[PDB]
Amino acid sequence: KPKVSLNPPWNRIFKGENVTLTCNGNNFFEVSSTKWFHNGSLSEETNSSLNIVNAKFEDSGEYKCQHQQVNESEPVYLEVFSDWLLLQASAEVVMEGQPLFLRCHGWRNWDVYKVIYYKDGEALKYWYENHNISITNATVEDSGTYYCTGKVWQLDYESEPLNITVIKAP
Amino acid sequence: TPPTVKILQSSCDGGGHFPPTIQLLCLVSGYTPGTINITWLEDGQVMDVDLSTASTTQEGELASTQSELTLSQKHWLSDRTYTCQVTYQGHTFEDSTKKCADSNPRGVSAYLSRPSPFDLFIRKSPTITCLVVDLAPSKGTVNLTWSRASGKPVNHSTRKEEKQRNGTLTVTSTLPVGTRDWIEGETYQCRVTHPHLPRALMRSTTKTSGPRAAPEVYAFATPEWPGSRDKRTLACLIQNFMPEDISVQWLHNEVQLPDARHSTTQPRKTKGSGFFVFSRLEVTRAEWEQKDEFICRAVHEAASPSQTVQRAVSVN
Amino acid sequence: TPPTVKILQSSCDGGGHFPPTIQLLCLVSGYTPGTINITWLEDGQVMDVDLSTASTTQEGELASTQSELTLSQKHWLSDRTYTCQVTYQGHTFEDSTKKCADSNPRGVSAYLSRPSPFDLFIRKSPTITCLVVDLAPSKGTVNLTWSRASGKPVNHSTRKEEKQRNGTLTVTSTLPVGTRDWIEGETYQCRVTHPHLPRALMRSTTKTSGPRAAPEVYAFATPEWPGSRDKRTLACLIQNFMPEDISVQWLHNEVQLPDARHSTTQPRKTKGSGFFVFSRLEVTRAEWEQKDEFICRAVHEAASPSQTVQRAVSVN
Ligand SMILES: *[C@@H]1O[C@H](CO)[C@@H](O[C@@H]2O[C@H](CO)[C@@H](O[C@@H]3O[C@H](CO)[C@@H](O[C@@H]4O[C@H](CO)[C@@H](O)[C@H](O)[C@H]4NC(C)=O)[C@H](O)[C@@H]3O)[C@H](O)[C@H]2NC(C)=O)[C@H](O)[C@H]1NC(C)=O
Ligand SMILES: *[C@@H]1O[C@H](CO)[C@@H](O[C@@H]2O[C@H](CO)[C@@H](O[C@@H]3O[C@H](CO)[C@@H](O)[C@H](O)[C@@H]3O)[C@H](O)[C@H]2NC(C)=O)[C@H](O)[C@H]1NC(C)=O
Ligand SMILES: *[C@@H]1O[C@H](CO)[C@@H](O[C@@H]2O[C@H](CO)[C@@H](O[C@@H]3O[C@H](CO)[C@@H](O)[C@H](O)[C@@H]3O)[C@H](O)[C@H]2NC(C)=O)[C@H](O)[C@H]1NC(C)=O
Ligand SMILES: *[C@@H]1O[C@H](CO)[C@@H](O[C@@H]2O[C@H](CO)[C@@H](O)[C@H](O)[C@H]2NC(C)=O)[C@H](O)[C@H]1NC(C)=O
Ligand SMILES: *[C@@H]1O[C@H](CO)[C@@H](O)[C@H](O)[C@H]1NC(C)=O
Ligand SMILES: *[C@@H]1O[C@H](CO)[C@@H](O)[C@H](O)[C@H]1NC(C)=O
Ligand SMILES: *[C@@H]1O[C@H](CO)[C@@H](O)[C@H](O)[C@H]1NC(C)=O
Ligand SMILES: *[C@@H]1O[C@H](CO)[C@@H](O)[C@H](O)[C@H]1NC(C)=O
Ligand SMILES: *[C@@H]1O[C@H](CO)[C@@H](O)[C@H](O)[C@H]1NC(C)=O
Repeated sequence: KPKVSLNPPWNRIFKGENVTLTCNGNNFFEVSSTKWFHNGSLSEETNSSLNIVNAKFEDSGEYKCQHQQVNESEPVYLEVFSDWLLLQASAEVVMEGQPLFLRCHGWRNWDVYKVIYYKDGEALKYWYENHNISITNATVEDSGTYYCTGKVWQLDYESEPLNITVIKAP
Repeated sequence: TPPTVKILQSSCDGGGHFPPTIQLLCLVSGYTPGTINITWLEDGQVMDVDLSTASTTQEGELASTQSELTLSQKHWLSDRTYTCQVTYQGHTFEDSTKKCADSNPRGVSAYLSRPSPFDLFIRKSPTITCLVVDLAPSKGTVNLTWSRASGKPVNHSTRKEEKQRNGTLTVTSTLPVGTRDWIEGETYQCRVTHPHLPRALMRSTTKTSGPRAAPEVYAFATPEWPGSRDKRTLACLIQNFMPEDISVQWLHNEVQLPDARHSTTQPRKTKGSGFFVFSRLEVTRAEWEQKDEFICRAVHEAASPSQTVQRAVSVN
Repeated sequence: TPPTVKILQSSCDGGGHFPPTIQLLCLVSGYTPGTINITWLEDGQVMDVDLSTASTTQEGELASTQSELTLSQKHWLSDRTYTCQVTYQGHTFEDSTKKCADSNPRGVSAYLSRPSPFDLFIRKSPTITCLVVDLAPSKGTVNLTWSRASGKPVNHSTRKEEKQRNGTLTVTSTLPVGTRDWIEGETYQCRVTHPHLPRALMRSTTKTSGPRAAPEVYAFATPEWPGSRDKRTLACLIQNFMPEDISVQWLHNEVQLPDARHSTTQPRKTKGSGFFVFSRLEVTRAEWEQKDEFICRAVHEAASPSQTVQRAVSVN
């Protein structure tokens, strides 16, 4: 089956950011022989790399790619936001041992100070600058409603909450 | 020739710190010689301190002098703006200073004001102010849209922009408000949108809901002080009222006094009751020599039946 | 006589953004007139740019002169220590300034409170407080120390390291200051150093300079309100005192009332000379009958000679 990989791997972007979805596959032969299923309709992009330059609100939704007679890929959920702070993650569903990532992205990559990551109402971590948290191994207790609060231009704000679930991989 | 006005700061200890006594030295030079009044400002407030106004030194056909302000570390590190203003020949030249960060604006803020009860009930033309502060001058000039909660149209709102002393802009939008529409409970909304921003600033105002209590007014005079004897300070306690929207006036000879005379504080929550405000006015000897009563008047929504309760006092 | 030398820098406005030509003026005054060698040092290294414009000015038996260094904009943020080196009679004197480091290094803010007139004039056990709160929790401890201006030894402080709900760290240090030394104006300094703080935090407090003025306490009761049997509140206007530091208490039958009973407003500046405080206390019916000379006391540093001004409140 084909798979969709994002560059950058954040499935939540801003209104006006850039992300390229790549239809990564095995024994793909010619790269210009695939089609891009949007939410519902067909996109007209080619070369197995659909870029969303200056992304609007309508670019969010279901994304999948199809290569010849094998069916479409498992659809990734893009969600274009527009806020002062956005909590970006590598994946909402993360297996055991998979590397979990969280980043408190400011609006139009503004520098954010005093960023506090909260996991279900308690302070997971705090730093004076904009910082990521990169969990090398993921645990089932390392899940919940993650959200970050920071300071953009010396004013306190609040990111949209993110439901991250880590499940037991067989 | 117009004067040239600069400000020199104090030392900075060499290593990394601020000295505990910070000297702000306003140099004025290259003016036509005469009388110059130095006024020092702290965010638009004139203070009365022992500023060291040096003598005027004449250099050729020009002249120069200086003034000095002293500060502690706390007031300088409180991130305030201090302005040396020369009141020379009926003209004002301004130069300001401030503790300077590297690059960090304070970010656009929006504040919505409920109408004063004096505007609501006495003048019967209430207005609502959306104040946009800490606006950088990097274009924008924020779009200011007015609406209600029920979608009804609003009156035409006037707008103004003032270039403040501390580098920023302050954009005021004043909207006249229907009185019957306001007292019935219509929620007004001010939307401040900037192009270089995410989701815009929405501010919502309404008539404050809850229990209502009539404001209890008491007024007191001064029982004399040794020395002084030329001025008296009257107080007015208005207490036990809900909600907190109260206008305090200080009438005399059935004539409204200017608001610069009184010093009415903000409402604060009492112990198991409503709010209290305190008013203080200074009369000269020429005002209470006519024996007429200084009448402290509270305008409030629950001050039945005239939306006004007043207490008149005079000095002895 | 040794010369008294000071160093001034050009103030930064528009607030935030530095001026392009930062000028340093090292004013040397109060010396016996003669020959003085003036040079400038960049961490002990001599440049090629200086101004030798300012001549001597013989004010009586002493004299005064200065020198100006003009800089480019980017040289000031290079964090290079500058020193105006003055040689006179074979003697070497130096003052240094660099770019003023931030009051909050990378976000870590420290507030050093001054002792109130309470604990300064009643129990004579005043506690200065260094509250530094923005710190991230790490394995390294918060190296907090205390100093004075005259180098006298300080007492043992109490540290209160605690992690807050929002992941920050609260460091509170309370030190018992000497009353006599605080009346001297001995500048107490709190110095905070952390493993992940690039430069030291220095906060300094002194006895508040300026004029001195005794408080002018007046304390009134209120007329009896219809429908009110238990409230019977009392007001106290305390006015015209220098400086802002004042503590207000209430005394029932020579016993101090709790501070939660009275609502003391902040000292706001009056028009004429000083500040006014509007403390209000409500008394229930049982102690309304047991009135026994209600007292509004306002302890203040300039209330000569008893450092305390109190009046009497009577219902009748
Ligand atoms: C495939 O499905 C996806 C969803 O599964 C479709 O995406 C949807 O597209 C519409 C049209 O762009 C979006 O409508 C916007 O709705 C948001 C509210 O959700 C509005 O933004 C809001 O703006 C205010 C302004 O002050 C701001 O305060 C809010 O914070 C902001 N909302 C957010 C969440 O930040 C905006 O004005 C539009 O009305 C849908 O939201 C969007 N769905 C999702 C889940 O995002 C997609 O269109 C569809 N594919 C096709 C081809 O139709
Ligand atoms: C630069 O200077 C301007 C004024 O010269 C500052 O604007 C002031 O901002 C404060 C809040 O930051 C405003 O206070 C607010 O007042 C409303 C009622 O008007 C009240 O409801 C709020 O709770 C708050 O107290 C203040 O009104 C405003 N002044 C003016 C004249 O508009 C600005 O903050 C300064 N910026 C910096 C970085 O110093
Ligand atoms: C995380 O939460 C804590 C609450 O415990 C915040 O600490 C509080 O910070 C404010 C200022 O940011 C302090 O207010 C200060 O009080 C002193 C008292 O004299 C006053 O002089 C200052 O002008 C200022 O108003 C407050 O005291 C402090 N709370 C405690 C308990 O120490 C902290 O700021 C929060 N951090 C973030 C990043 O949100
Ligand atoms: C948070 O993670 C992002 C993405 O992993 C980091 O952004 C990358 O930073 C490296 C090094 O500076 C660059 O080479 C990449 O081009 C960046 N990628 C993107 C998409 O921006 C970011 O630096 C991390 N932040 C922190 C504080 O570690
Ligand atoms: C997205 O790519 C375009 C194309 O170069 C660029 O102009 C734009 O600035 C990019 N936007 C972001 C947010 O990187
Ligand atoms: C998708 O491909 C699988 C091959 O594993 C096939 O079994 C399935 O029927 C396909 N789904 C379709 C054709 O809808
Ligand atoms: C989780 O830890 C194991 C340790 O053996 C490591 O091999 C694995 O790569 C880690 N998972 C990551 C980095 O996603
Ligand atoms: C996260 O999951 C919980 C569990 O039902 C749900 O109540 C909550 O609304 C979810 N939050 C988001 C942001 O999806
Ligand atoms: C840390 O505190 C100790 C205790 O007095 C002191 O001797 C030492 O110099 C301090 N170190 C730093 C780097 O502040």
